[PDB]
Amino acid sequence: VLLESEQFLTELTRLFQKCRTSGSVYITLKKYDGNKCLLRATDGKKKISTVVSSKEVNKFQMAYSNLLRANMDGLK
Amino acid sequence: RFICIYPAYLNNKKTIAEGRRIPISKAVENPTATEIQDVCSAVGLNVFLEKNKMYSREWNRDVQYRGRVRVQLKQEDGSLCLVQFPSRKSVMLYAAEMIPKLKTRTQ
Amino acid sequence: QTWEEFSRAAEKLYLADPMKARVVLKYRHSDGNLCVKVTDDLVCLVYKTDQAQDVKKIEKFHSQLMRLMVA
Amino acid sequence: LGFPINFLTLYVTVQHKK
Amino acid sequence: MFQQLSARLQEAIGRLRGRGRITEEDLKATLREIRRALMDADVNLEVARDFVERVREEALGKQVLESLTPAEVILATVYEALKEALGGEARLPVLKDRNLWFLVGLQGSGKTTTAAKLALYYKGKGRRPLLVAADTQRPAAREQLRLLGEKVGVPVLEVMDGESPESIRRRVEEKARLEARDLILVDTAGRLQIDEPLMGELARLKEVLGPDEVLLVLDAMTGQEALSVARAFDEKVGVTGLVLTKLDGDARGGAALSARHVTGKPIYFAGVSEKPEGLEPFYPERLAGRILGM
Amino acid sequence: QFTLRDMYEQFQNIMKMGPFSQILGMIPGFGTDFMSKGNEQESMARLKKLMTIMDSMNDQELDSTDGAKVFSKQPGRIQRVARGSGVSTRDVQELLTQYTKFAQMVKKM
RNA sequence: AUCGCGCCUGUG
RNA sequence: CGAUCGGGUGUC
RNA sequence: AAUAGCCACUGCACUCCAG
RNA sequence: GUUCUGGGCUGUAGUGCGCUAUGC
RNA sequence: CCUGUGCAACAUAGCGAGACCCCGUCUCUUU
RNA sequence: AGGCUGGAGGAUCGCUUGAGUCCAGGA
RNA sequence: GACACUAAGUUCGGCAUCAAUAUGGUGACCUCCCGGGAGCGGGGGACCACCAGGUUGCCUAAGGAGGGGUGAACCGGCCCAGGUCGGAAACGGAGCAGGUCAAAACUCCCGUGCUGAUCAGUAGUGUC
RNA sequence: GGCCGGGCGCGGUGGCGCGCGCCUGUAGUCCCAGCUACUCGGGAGGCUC
Repeated sequence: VLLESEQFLTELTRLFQKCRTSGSVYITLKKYDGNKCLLRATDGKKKISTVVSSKEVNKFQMAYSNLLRANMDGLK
Repeated sequence: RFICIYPAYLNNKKTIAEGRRIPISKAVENPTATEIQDVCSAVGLNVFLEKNKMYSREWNRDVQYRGRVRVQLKQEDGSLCLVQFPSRKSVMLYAAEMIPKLKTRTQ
Repeated sequence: QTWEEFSRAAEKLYLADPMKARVVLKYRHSDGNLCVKVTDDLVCLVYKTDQAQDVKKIEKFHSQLMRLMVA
Repeated sequence: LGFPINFLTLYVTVQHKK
Repeated sequence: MFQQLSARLQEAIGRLRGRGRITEEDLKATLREIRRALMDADVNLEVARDFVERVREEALGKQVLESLTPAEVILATVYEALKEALGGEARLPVLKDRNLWFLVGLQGSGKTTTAAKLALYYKGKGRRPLLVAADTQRPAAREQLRLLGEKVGVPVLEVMDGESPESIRRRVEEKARLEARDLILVDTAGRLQIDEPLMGELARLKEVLGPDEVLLVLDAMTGQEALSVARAFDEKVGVTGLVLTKLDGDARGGAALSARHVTGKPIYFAGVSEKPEGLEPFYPERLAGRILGM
Repeated sequence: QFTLRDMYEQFQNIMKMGPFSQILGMIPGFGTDFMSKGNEQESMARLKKLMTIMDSMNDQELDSTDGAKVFSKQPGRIQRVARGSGVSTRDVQELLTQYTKFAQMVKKM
């Protein structure tokens, strides 16, 4: 599934929340064309992706960065 | 002129220097001037007792130890009173022999 | 070192051909461990961590790689 | 002093006959 | 010694003991007896009166009338009076380094005899006496002392006929020096009666010789006369002491008991025999008690 | 403490002042008839005889605190003293008794 | 006792 | 178990 | 036949490394 | 089961006339 | 010095043959 | 739908990164 | 040079030191006489102890007849005041105290014989 | 008419669809429980001959 800038972030937050007890949360980044990058997230059951362009990278990265840092507090 | 007879003369308990005049063998225990006179007067000898005189060599002063006896040998003319008594020695000896016979001693 | 070196190699692949390589990032909360990987299906360069102090740099290396893809 | 001393001296001489 | 007065003063006193308590009247009778005995013993009437009066007062003072035995009180009082009368405390010439004494008195006094007695007495006391026959007129007098000294073993220096006092002094001083004499006895001329010329010569001698003592020898059997002479000798020559001789023949004792008051001179010695040893110091206490049998 | 030598010495002083004797009779306070008669010559001859007896004694006996005691324990000594002084045994015991009475009163003095 | 006491020598 | 051994000095 | 230095070989203690 | 070879003065002993020098 | 059997509860490394799959080109008219 | 080329999103087989892992044995 | 052995030196200690003789003494004791009125005067024998200086035994490893002391209440000897005894006396005797000592006894210090220890380290000899 | 993911292990059912865990892709998947002897359930999108 391909979502819009926002949507993707909320679905993503869930993936972490729907895996806090078990399972792995994947995310792959990639340069995309056929300027933009392809962003994908999967918990193994549900898939989600979005397309980030230079026009929104600052605004998106602001929230995306907080999201990754907050949801990933569980290591040593 | 009578002669002198001190008991020391007849004392067998006295040495020579102490006044003994006769051999110890004939001397006597402790002759008393009295006894001396008593035996001399009883032989026919003229004699008198000088009760208080004391012999110069007699340190003691008691009685049994003092007195003197005087006997007449010769007579004013010269004859001896008793032929058997020439010398003094004669009397001393005669006395030394007769005293140990006096009843008062044989007692 | 390991991380500082690692990033170099990765940013080497991204530049060599920024159209054939990609970058995976596997977060396994339970077992508790993070894992970054940049491959070109002909060069598996991967980095795993469990310590907490390592999230920040891993996330930044991610945010950056994205910026070179959108620049 | 003169009494006893002299009287004892006196009493002694008389009593001792020699 | 004074048996006469003794036996006399005895009946008087012994006449009170067995009585038991006595009256003043009986005391006066006794005192009269006592007073008569003294007079009869040739005691100076004055001395005799004083004696009994003294005994009276002393007796009363001793509470005689109030005594179960007065005879004894009267004895003690009478003994005290006799003792005092005789001179009291015994005295004797005080000897110094060297002594020079004069012997004076009339003839037949016992003077010369006493002279040898003194030399002999002090010879036995550790002295070295020198006798000197001071009669410058009679050789027979010096001869009597020459013999005596020869008898007591005491040297004798006889003055010459009419020798001067200075000559006698020189001679006597030299002899004493050469013979070591410490006691020098000077027997002066003895005469029957006081001879004024002699007294003059004795005064001069006394001046030239300077005697330490001047003993006057008085014959006790001469009674009170010996006291009138003692005064004469004291006034004409000067007396320092007395010597009562012939006391053994003295049955009364008047002179002895009167010398104190009459002459005022002390009796140093008493003559008790004609022998050179017949001398002894005068003992008032002795005679007092002797006279009473004390 | 009155020894026998002490008694000996007192006897010497008493004999010495005997002559002297004239002056003593010339001093009051001695009552009536002081020294009359006449037993002063015989009395002194007595002291002299006692002195001759003590002349036969020795230093131990003379300086002993109790000279009478020294003769009670050794009666042989009494015999010697008597021999030397020409006196009898009784005479020495008499002197000893007199010394005893003399010493008693001296401490009572 | 270094009781073969110690030291030096020479055998180019 | 290192050669010769002799010589000189200090000569106990 | 004196002293010092050089090294090489063998044995012992008996060592370490390599083949 | 006491020493296959090489190197390391670690120490000691033996052998090599072995060579050089002896306060120029 | 020689020999020896294994290389986890991915956690060789490289090369070759090439076990979903993904991109590009050509054909769907050819005796 | 077919054919060809490339890859590299958990390797089946074979070979070897200047003798990989020095654990065991050669008394 | 360092040690040994003999001779030997210093010092403080220890143990031990005859016998029998002549002559002369002193003392004690005994025994005979003469004289005498006593105290005694006179004369002859015997024994014992001690002393002075003198021998020798055939004596011990040494052993000299050395020099003091004390002498005792008495109990060694002398001289013995006093007193005592004999004596008319002259005197004489016994004799304490006191003094004293060739000659009772007892004791030291000498010397002389062995002998521990000490100190010296010389004299010689010997060894290594 | 073909395709819209692949791999290993465990589980489920006679079997299919299917459930859980881990691994790993593309420009390119969602929904539902069903099928009833069956190598065979149903609906909606997109791509391509």
